[PDB]
Amino acid sequence: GKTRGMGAGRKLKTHRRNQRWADKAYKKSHLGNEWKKPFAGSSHAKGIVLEKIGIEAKQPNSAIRKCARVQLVKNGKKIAAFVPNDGCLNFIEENDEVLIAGFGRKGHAVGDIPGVRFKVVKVSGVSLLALFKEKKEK
Amino acid sequence: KWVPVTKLGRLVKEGRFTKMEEIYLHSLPVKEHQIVETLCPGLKDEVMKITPVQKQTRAGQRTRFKAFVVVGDSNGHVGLGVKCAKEVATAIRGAIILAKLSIVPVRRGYWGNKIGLPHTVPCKVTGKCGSVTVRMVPAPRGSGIVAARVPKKVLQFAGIDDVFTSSRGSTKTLGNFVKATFDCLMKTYGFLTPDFWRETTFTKAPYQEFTDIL
Amino acid sequence: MQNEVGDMVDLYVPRKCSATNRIITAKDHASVQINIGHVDENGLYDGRFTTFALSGFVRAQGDADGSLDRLWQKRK
Amino acid sequence: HVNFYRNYGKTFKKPRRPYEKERLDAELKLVGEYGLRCKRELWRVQYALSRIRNAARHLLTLDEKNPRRIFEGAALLRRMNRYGLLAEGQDKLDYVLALTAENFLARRLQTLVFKAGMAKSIHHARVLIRQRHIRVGRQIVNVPSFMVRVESEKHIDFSLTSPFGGGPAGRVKRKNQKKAS
RNA sequence: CUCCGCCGGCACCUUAUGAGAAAUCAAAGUCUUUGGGUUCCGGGGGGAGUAUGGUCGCAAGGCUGAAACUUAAAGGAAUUGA
RNA sequence: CAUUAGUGUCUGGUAAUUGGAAUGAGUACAAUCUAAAUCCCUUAACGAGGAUCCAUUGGAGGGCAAGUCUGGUGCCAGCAGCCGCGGUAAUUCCAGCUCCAAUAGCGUAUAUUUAAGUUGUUGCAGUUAAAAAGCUCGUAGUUGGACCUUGGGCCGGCCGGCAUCGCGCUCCUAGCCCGGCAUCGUUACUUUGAAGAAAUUAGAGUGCUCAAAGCAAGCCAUCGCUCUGGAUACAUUAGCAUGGGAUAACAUCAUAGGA
Ligand SMILES: [Mg+2]
Ligand SMILES: [Mg+2]
Ligand SMILES: [Mg+2]
Ligand SMILES: [Mg+2]
Ligand SMILES: [Mg+2]
Ligand SMILES: [Mg+2]
Ligand SMILES: [Mg+2]
Ligand SMILES: [Mg+2]
Ligand SMILES: [Mg+2]
Ligand SMILES: [Mg+2]
Ligand SMILES: [Mg+2]
Ligand SMILES: [Mg+2]
Ligand SMILES: [Mg+2]
Ligand SMILES: [Mg+2]
Ligand SMILES: [Mg+2]
Ligand SMILES: [Mg+2]
Ligand SMILES: [Mg+2]
Repeated sequence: GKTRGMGAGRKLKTHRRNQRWADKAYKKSHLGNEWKKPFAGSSHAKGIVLEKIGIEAKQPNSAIRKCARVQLVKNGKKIAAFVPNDGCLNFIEENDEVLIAGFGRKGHAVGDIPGVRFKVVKVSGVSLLALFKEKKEK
Repeated sequence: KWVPVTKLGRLVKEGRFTKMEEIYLHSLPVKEHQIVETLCPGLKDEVMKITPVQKQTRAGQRTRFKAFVVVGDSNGHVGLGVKCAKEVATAIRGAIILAKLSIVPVRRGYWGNKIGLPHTVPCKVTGKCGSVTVRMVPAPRGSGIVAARVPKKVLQFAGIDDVFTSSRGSTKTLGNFVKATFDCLMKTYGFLTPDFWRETTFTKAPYQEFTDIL
Repeated sequence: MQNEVGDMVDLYVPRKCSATNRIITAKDHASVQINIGHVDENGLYDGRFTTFALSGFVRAQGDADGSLDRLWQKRK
Repeated sequence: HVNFYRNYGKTFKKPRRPYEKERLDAELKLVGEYGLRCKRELWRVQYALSRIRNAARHLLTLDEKNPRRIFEGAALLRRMNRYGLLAEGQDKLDYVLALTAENFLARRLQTLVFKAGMAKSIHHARVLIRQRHIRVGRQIVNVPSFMVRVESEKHIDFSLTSPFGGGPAGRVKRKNQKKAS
């Protein structure tokens, strides 16, 4: 059972200190490996498109998910970013600047796309939203 | 019509019972729902959930629908009925009749000051069904009902206005959540408070007052 | 119990078990109420009785018999 | 850089549960009956009410003969009476907790202009107040959420320069006269 | 050897007025009405008792013990069928 | 009337129906603002018929509010936080219409709080769901049985002041021989007080036209000036002082080296 002594404050406080490391969220935020990730603790990052690849969807689905492999400017890492909309892959060209964000779920893959946790949100300084909705052109 | 089959039903048909409190005082089992529908004029019912349950058989899976119906005038009587049937409408009808049969009193109290009409539960009360435990704590007047949709509906039909609720367990199991809330309400009258310390002056039970008629 | 302006706001003050002082709730169907008659003289019965209430707790322990035995031994 | 020291605050808060039918309908009842422009007007009244209720509950928690309870209770009750939010004989500080958002909504200059005549409607009353058309003691107020006090409720009337209680006509009333001539 | 009683053991049988997700349990009871004292230890499934560093051992191995990555369930009890 | 109708009530409305009234967005003489300008507040004259002075962002299977409508496509393209949708009758894609929520704002990414009694002191668990060390000893650590008067009364209207079988005083306070005196065990705990920056927080007052604010202002005959305000509180731990002596620590009358 729990220690209950009046003079037990050290035991309780040190015990909580030790046991908090068993919690995945605490350990994820207090261990430092987020600075080793592609974005290095950033919401967005700019990159240069290296190639367009295209990835299959997992078993219950069947489709080709069209993604662009990007190189991050700040650190030179290489990632794959989904291009969200119908026909927006044709806006992407080779060696153009692109603004990438997370997919949601904070670094964990979304939906049926295997091993992709990044999404393309801007190309050539112009939104994919404005290009898909014809508000602006590049 | 009715043609009741119980002594209580007969006494109610002859009209020698006006409220439900002379049946509550004597802990009598109410077996016919019409006894309620005369003694409680404005009783309101509501379906809270329809749930399909299935049993596996060699031919396939046989489906049945279970209905949860809370009833109550918002002036201190609530009942809860659950009924399983092959068709939603008859499950609902059976749930209404069971909910009326289950009507129980709920005592109301004051948080701090005994001004006006009673608004909260008298004191801290808890209820359990399965893994779900529901706690109800007195609240200051005008503070609303701090509860999830299911216990909020149950408490609204009870006429309680202000209460702080907390819960634990698998509340997503609506069956146990609603029955835990009902069980919490039904035991507001089972706590021994100093205003209940006065010795009881017993009264003749309805089977014994109306002996000559029966 | 009582509103602060004198009024009585509870409805149906419940009975209390005559052995344990527990409340006999509305849905406690194992409780009973006994009326034992008063024998006085010639005839040895008129409509005079003393009443005792026993809740389902006592009746289910079995201690209803002992409790009733001891509660009937009160002299008047 | 002074002027960084000027305070500011939030007046309302969004609902915890976005889409619940019961609250949605209850709120739309008020937004319609009192002619409010959007949910934010209802939510700021709720937020002010919740503030005054937390204050009242705290003072009720203490014990009487506590001079904080005494002083702040007298002040809060005076504030509630000053805006007609509380009937006479109600200075018990438990009747503050019973107070409702409908009571605050009942004191807005829109609702009072409607209730005094002068308006023929609740939306006519709003458009009437936002067009410099109504004064309170001597001043032209064009904020429909003015929250009159009970003392100044008598002196509400039309402006001395609006056509409906004042002087010269408007743009169109003159324009038709000039094209007529 | 028989009968009765009291301490102390290993257990068993019947029962909820109890507890529990239940199976069950007279201790797994005296818990939202939550506080007798104390030690160890858990925090979704994997990766993994793995890598690495330390330490003990002749050795086999023991103790201590991660991360990247991956995944929407894995799992407990009970019910109806097959 | 409610019969059998028919219309008339609060007008609920597709109604680019008809009709004037109202107004500030904009424009601008002027005055005012200001160091000089500017913006605001006043303001002459202009300035509203609904195609315009044209409201958006997200959605419509569930969670979760709102279509078993119509075209396209056919496990493709695509959507989808999660469950899932799409393989020729798509409530989920691409569009139209319609509807829904918030609204001058709304969506998305990341971090963080809540939800989370899923870090648990309050307050979680450990037979079988993750989890009692194979077993015992053992130091620190944590925890620790009962026992030594304020008990029996007076006293004035919760407490003072005494009296029972109250270890003393020279020295400070010292009633008209008289209460209420100080060093010859310490702490934790509790009570009260002092000293604690402002800004922030809470909060009293005050009609910046309301509000977010600010620290002002209000009356005079709104005439040779009157009344002014610019409170109050919280502030864990440590340190200083004050009363209490239940609870619990630590020190300790058997060498009488006692008074
Ligand atoms: Mg977690
Ligand atoms: Mg034995
Ligand atoms: Mg966890
Ligand atoms: Mg784990
Ligand atoms: Mg199994
Ligand atoms: Mg839209
Ligand atoms: Mg869409
Ligand atoms: Mg949805
Ligand atoms: Mg819906
Ligand atoms: Mg999304
Ligand atoms: Mg799935
Ligand atoms: Mg959807
Ligand atoms: Mg669509
Ligand atoms: Mg847990
Ligand atoms: Mg196992
Ligand atoms: Mg296990
Ligand atoms: Mg030790």
